[PDB]
Amino acid sequence: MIKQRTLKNIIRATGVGLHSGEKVYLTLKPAPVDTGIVFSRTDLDPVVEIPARAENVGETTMSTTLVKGDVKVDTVEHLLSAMAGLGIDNAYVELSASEVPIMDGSAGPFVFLIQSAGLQEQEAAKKFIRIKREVSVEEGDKRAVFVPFDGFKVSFEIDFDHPVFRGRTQQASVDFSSTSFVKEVSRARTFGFMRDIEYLRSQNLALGGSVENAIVVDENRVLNEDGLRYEDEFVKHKILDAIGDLYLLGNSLIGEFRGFKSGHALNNQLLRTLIADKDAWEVVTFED
Ligand SMILES: N[C@H](CC(=O)O)C(=O)Nc1cccc(OC(F)(F)F)c1
Ligand SMILES: [Zn+2]
Repeated sequence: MIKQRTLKNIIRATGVGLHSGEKVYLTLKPAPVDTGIVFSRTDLDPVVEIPARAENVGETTMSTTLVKGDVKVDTVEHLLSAMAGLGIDNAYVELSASEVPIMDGSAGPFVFLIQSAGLQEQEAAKKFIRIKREVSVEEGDKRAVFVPFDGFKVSFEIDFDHPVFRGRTQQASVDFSSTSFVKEVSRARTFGFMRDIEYLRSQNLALGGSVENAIVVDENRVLNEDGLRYEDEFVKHKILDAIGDLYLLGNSLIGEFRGFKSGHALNNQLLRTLIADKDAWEVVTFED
């Protein structure tokens, strides 16, 4: 049988909060079969646990935030995406503050950490969620769809009205049977804009954003293009966010995702919509 995975080892990393702008302490730990990815706030007494589930998703304004009463964790999408990309079913994620360290603003640091800690196979079948029929959500001009597909494919399109895109719709599509998540999706950074950042810093927000975690754009052009790692990088980060959002299902996905100018709100809306639709999906394990 294809088996569940966790971490061979504990691993500790340090970085800065995307809004606080100050050091935050992160530990990845092995976890038992059928745990899922569980976040815990070790800076509080008692320690508070937030399972990474569709139901526990909060505000979704700029990042995917999980919530439990007054306890929250901001910016979970990049690390969940790394978890989803390397097939990590079970892990504990300890945090000394309210957010995941931003690191370089992509999944690459998390992918690296998970790999260094080692992948540990567990004596239980990997549970996959197969899309049986089409599910879609819409909010104005924004749309997100699930489609039956035998494999894992993700597509994203966005007409972003900024000169750096030369009037062109931005589109990217990744079938993960024939393309590598780590090599071609995991290192993607988003586009920061001096107008958005300029305001946010001056409104006491995103004190962590810089050229270290985003591609800074000035309402005309990318400011130093030395930052780029990919062609069509901005849609690719949309694909990266989408895989982190989709993993709040708690299981790997057999099927197809299509994003039309979507993000955190609509991705979670699509997830809750699918879960509600019992004839839309099923759970399956495989032989190897
Ligand atoms: N997942 C979101 C992307 C989204 O919701 O489109 C994201 O990565 N945001 C993000 C990442 C790094 C820095 C940042 O602040 C900045 F503003 F300073 F750049 C924002
Ligand atoms: Zn992101």
